[PDB]
This record gives sequence, structure tokens and C-alpha cells, in this order.
Amino acid sequence: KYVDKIHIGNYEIDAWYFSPFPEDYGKQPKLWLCEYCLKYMKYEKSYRFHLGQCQWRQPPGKEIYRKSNISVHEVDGKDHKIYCQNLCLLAKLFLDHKTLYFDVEPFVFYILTEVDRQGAHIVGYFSKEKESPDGNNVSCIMILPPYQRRGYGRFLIAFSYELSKLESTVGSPEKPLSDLGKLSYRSYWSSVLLENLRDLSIKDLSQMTSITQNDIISTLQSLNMVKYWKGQHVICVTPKLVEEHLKSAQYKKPPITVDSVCLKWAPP
Ligand SMILES: CC(=O)SCCNC(=O)CCNC(=O)[C@H](O)C(C)(C)COP(=O)(O)OP(=O)(O)OC[C@H]1O[C@@H](n2cnc3c(N)ncnc32)[C@H](O)[C@@H]1OP(=O)(O)O
Ligand code: NA
Ligand code: NA
Ligand code: NA
Ligand SMILES: [Zn+2]
Repeated sequence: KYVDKIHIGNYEIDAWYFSPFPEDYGKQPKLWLCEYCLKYMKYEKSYRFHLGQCQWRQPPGKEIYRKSNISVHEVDGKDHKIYCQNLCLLAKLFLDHKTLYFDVEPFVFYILTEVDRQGAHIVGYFSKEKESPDGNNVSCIMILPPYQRRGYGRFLIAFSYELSKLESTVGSPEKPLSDLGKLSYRSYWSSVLLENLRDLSIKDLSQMTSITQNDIISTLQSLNMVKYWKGQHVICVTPKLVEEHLKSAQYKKPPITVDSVCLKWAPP
């Protein structure tokens, strides 16, 4: 039998996918997770005890972003191994394609939290290879179900590209994307590109946004804003065509935005 339900913080969450918590753990009905250190436990009683003893009230590593009560922590898999393993097992409950859980040393993890008087509460994360041959600026990205559809995922995507910009390089999420992942990246790419054509070659857009030319082209194609002339993709849009898309119900602007002023981060 698999883990099919977790209790974390004040939430109970049903699993979407198999996650390889150890047999005894992963043959318990429900796992209880400390929302701060992500230790997983078998019993309500061991969970209650731990809550009284655990002194963590935020993720480990460095707080590299903080605006109002939104916080991002940068966590090196090498320095912070158990925590990152616990994070990956948690993540795997909601990711179909994640294959890596214990071998966390090659990754850096960016943890999103909502802060209040009690502590910094985990919302989601993304992982990123320290060295990615495929130029992936995201390995996996996950927002916990009770926080989904509220702009946190868009925030993390935007955040991952701010990192890429600061690294002066283009980046793309590692494939295959979930359907939810595709919806979110298509939505993000479209907004960013449209806004850049409201207020330019594909080469220029890629340099300005750190979106890869491939992702720009596929996005522009879905928007019918590219012409194809003898094997070159050429941007073809009118400033009013741009604005029709942005003004429609399709593109909302009530986001949480990444404020570069609140980002404390120097490139690897
Ligand atoms: C590289 C990879 O990691 S691939 C796998 C991606 N990760 C996962 O699948 C983990 C499980 N899924 C998730 O955690 C989330 O669904 C994520 C990370 C994909 C998105 O996070 P969310 O906070 O829910 O997305 P967010 O609120 O920012 O909305 C982003 C956009 O995607 C759309 N969207 C998000 N979820 C849905 C959904 N079920 N149905 C339709 N549209 C959706 C939103 O409408 C929005 O578009 P819009 O601005 O035009 O309205
Ligand atoms: Na649920
Ligand atoms: Na669920
Ligand atoms: Na459910
Ligand atoms: Zn704990």
C-alpha cells in the first residue's frame, strides 16, 4: 500500500502519485509532516511530540528574497541533505515525472513560504541543477494543492527566470512538463512576451527575458504572432493586436510579482 494522505501544518492533503517513503512509512495510511523541517512521522502522537520539540520555524539556508510576508529560501542539497530529501518525497506525491529523491546533492532548492507571527509556512518550491547540460533553469516545480491557482506558481516561474537573467543566460524548464506545468508556463511566457511587445527581434526578446528562442517561438505561434519566411521565424504583430490579448479575460494582472529590489542574490 502507498502513502495516500499527509497532514502538514493545518492541512490534510490527498496524494496524487506514488512517493517512495520507506516501506513502514510508505505503508502507513497517513503521514504526518513537520511543516518547518519536513520530518515525516507515522503517528499523530509522534507528530504532536515533535511539534513541541522542533525549534525550526522556517526553511534552512539563506533567505534570498523577502517582500512583505512572502519569503524564498535558497537551500543547497549538499549542505542540507535530509531536509531536501524530505522535500523531494513530499514533492513526489504531486509530481508524476520526478525521479530523484535521495540524490539531492546536485541540486539547489528554492522554497517559497508565507510568513506570519508563528513562522514561515511552506507553499511550494522549485529545484534547479547546479550544472545543467540541457540548460534547464528549473528541474521540478510544485505548489502544494491548498495554495494552487493563487499565483504562487506564476511567482516561482518568474523567480526562476530572474535568476537566469542575473546569470546572463537563457533557461527552460526540464521536460516533460505536466499538463498543469504546461498551462502555467504557457500563461507566463505569453504574458511576459505580450507586455514586452506593448511597452524587437526574437533574439532580443530572448535576451531581455531569458526565455529560450524555442519557447518564445512556440508561444508566439500559439498567439499567431509569427510569420515564417524561407525558414526564419519573424515576429509579426501590431501594437493593437498585442493589446487585444492583454486586455481580454485571458491575461490577468493581479499577480504576486518578483521585486528585484527584494532579491538578494549573486550568480553561481
Ligand atoms: C518542470 C516541472 O516541474 S513539470 C511539473 C509541474 N509541477 C507540477 O505539476 C506539480 C503539481 N502542480 C502544481 O504544483 C501547480 O499546478 C503548478 C506549479 C503547475 C502551478 O502552480 P499554481 O499556483 O497552481 O498556478 P497559478 O496560480 O500561478 O496560475 C498560473 C496559470 O496557470 C493556469 N492554471 C493553473 N492551474 C490551472 C488549472 N487546473 N486549470 C486551468 N488553468 C490553470 C492559471 O489559470 C493561470 O493562468 P491565467 O493567468 O491565464 O489564469
Ligand atoms: Na486534498
Ligand atoms: Na490533493
Ligand atoms: Na482531494
Ligand atoms: Zn520539525
